Amino acid sequence: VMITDKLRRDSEQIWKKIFEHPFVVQLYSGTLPLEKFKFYVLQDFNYLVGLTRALAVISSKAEYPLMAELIELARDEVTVEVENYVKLLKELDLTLEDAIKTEPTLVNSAYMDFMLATAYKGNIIEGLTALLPCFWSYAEIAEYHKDKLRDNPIKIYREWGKVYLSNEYLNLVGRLRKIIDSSGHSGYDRLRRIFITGSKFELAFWEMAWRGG
Amino acid sequence: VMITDKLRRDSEQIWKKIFEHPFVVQLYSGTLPLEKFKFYVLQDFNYLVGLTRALAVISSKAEYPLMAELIELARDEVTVEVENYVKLLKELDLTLEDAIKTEPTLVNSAYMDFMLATAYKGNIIEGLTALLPCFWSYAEIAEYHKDKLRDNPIKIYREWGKVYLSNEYLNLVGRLRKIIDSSGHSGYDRLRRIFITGSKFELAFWEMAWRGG
Amino acid sequence: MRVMITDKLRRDSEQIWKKIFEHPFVVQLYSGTLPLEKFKFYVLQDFNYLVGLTRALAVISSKAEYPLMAELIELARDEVTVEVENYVKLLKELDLTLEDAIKTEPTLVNSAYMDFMLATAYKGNIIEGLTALLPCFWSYAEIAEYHKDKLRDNPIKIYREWGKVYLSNEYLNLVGRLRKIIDSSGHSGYDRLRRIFITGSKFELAFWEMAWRGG
Amino acid sequence: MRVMITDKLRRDSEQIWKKIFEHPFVVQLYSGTLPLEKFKFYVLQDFNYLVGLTRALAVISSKAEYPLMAELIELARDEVTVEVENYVKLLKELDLTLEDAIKTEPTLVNSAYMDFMLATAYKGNIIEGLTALLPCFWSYAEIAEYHKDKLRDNPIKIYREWGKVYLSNEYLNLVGRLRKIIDSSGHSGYDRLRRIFITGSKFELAFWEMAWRGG
Repeated sequence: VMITDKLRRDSEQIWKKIFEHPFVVQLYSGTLPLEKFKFYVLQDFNYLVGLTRALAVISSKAEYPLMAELIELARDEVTVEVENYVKLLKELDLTLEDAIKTEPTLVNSAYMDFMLATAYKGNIIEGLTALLPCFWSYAEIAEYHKDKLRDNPIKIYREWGKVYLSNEYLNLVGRLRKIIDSSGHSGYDRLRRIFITGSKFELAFWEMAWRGG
Repeated sequence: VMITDKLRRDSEQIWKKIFEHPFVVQLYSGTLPLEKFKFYVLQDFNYLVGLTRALAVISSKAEYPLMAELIELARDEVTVEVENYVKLLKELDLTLEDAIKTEPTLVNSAYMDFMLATAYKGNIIEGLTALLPCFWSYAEIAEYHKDKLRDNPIKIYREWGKVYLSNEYLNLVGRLRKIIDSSGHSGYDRLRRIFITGSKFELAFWEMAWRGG
Repeated sequence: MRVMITDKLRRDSEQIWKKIFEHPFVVQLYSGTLPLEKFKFYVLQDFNYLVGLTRALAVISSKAEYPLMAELIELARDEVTVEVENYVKLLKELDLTLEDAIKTEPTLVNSAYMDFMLATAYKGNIIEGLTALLPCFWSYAEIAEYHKDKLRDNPIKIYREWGKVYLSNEYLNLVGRLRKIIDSSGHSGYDRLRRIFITGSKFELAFWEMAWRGG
Repeated sequence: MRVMITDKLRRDSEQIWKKIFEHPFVVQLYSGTLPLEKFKFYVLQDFNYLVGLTRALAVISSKAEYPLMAELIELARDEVTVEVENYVKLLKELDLTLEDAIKTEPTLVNSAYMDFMLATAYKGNIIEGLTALLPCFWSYAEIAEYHKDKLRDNPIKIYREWGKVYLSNEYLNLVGRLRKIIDSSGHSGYDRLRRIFITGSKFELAFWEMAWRGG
């Protein structure tokens, strides 16, 4: 049994809660009030930066060529993805400055600090595992609700969700999983706790997005 | 106006919430069910270790003699304080192993990762500021409730609370504040955000301790 | 009436930069007299440099505020992509492969210099981290400017291609930008910057020297 | 039938450790022939070493699991407390003050070695970090063991006091413990450990050399 499948198995109860979270459900169904979505999208700036910080630390510690592959990903987050994000902000009548000036919630800061902290104290696999719930759950969620997406009345939501269903996104999850699954068999327990914590943060992030605070 | 007094001022609404939190109030009054206290005390192990990790990082980056002073503090947490903690555990019919095997809540892990993460990306003053809510609020809380403490029927709670009223503890807070207050005038806003985040974590920690999860 | 921080860094390291400008390896590389064998030893030692520069930039980036962080990760990214590609093309002209580079044992000097970069990025703020990298970026441009004439007249094509990179406007503008960042910082804490910059400058000299010694 | 990891590290660095055991500075310090002036230059350069060893231990401890983290922070704490006190007493016997030490400019070799320690602690796991510190702790004990006889017969009291520290059971037990931690780790990844240990060993030799050169 591959490490990644084990992690998914041991965090099963939590992912079930992510899949059916009201924010997630309504976003994919199209019922989500645009304002709630805007609040979520503004909190995403901190998320994009945080993800980039943790990836920079992991790459700073990795062997070549992996460090090159990781740095490309970090670069894409604050480059290509920032452009897509600014483009999303436009559609919502918002600007990067609005995002930049948004105050991250405690959960937002906490989640990103958890990613950085794990990258700092842990080896390459531990750091990456702290980011897997993020990458993987976003793909699982869209797959889970794929049917509602086609029936979703809000063009902005359909465009947003289609990203996680794309082959490029899916290939990225595949790569991350592969790096982790091709590693040793020892220390699984540490990996399990890292993954679980990351999964709880995802659930908490969706919750704070819904509460608008 | 000194940096530290400013931080206290800008996080005033939060600290009011900490002072009157049910866990805090009942602990100091003596009405706290022993079980809730035991749950809290078991979560303290992760807190002691996390505090030590963050201090280690801050010292690794500081100039001598401050690095020496900070490492002594880190050393004391995992040595002298572990002994006092084990002694507290005894009084509660618990063992270090019980503490070591306790699973930290998401808030616990989050708080410690915030401390480490801030120590890692920030300069010496930013790292220390991430720890000030911790050190300072524990002293302010006991001062605030000092009157109930002498009227507290539970010996274990009185012993626990007396620590934060002692001259040794108070001197430590004084030192920490001094280091921070003798620093530049620039970057106050980053310090403010760090302090606020740390204060919200304190409130969250008391809340999770009360909820037992 | 106060000059800039980078003006002082150049000012305070003049003697060692002079030794760098006049180092046999450097002088011979730009004149075209360097024995092709010594250049290969140097190029080979460059892999570890390429990777090390990338590691340090990643750490500085991890601690920087946005948008500077993005500007820095882009530079780190280019070191290990665009530049690895160019490095491979250079290796080719010399009948060497990336494999040979990757397998090359870095001299003590090399390891040490890269460690100084990473260590400084880790313990200091971003200005201190970048200052640890300025001797690298800056001296390579100054060296080329210094031997500009000899280059435009160098018999060996590979050496010419190699050198021209540092005289380009893009490379010059990049170093300019790194200096702007350092110079727009606080007036205090100069002494720490000075020691960091001087250490980096010594490593640069040491690097040429070990490339000259072939060990 | 497989020897231990630290057995291999000693095995793979035999030639440079021999040069360390036979280095003039080392040989003369233990025989009692070293000119007191050279010892002072060395002791002076030790402050930066004392601080650097402490920084690297702090980073390793910050990443370690409990209780190893506590064992390591204690060692870091002793470096900057008990040992600074001993170092001050030594400085005194030599008519020097901590102030003189703190104000001493560390040679490039010194800075580099400390940076290698910190950089290794930062990028690698705890075993790799500790392995970067083993040549330090271990070689000092082996050197004393190696020149044991010369020491018990050294004319200069300060040198004798200085040397005896490394023959004590406590010091020997500490190195023993550091080796036990490294040896109870995984069988794989040895090559990384080897390069780290060999780098550290070269720095040790370089350190004596710069102490001998006085620059």
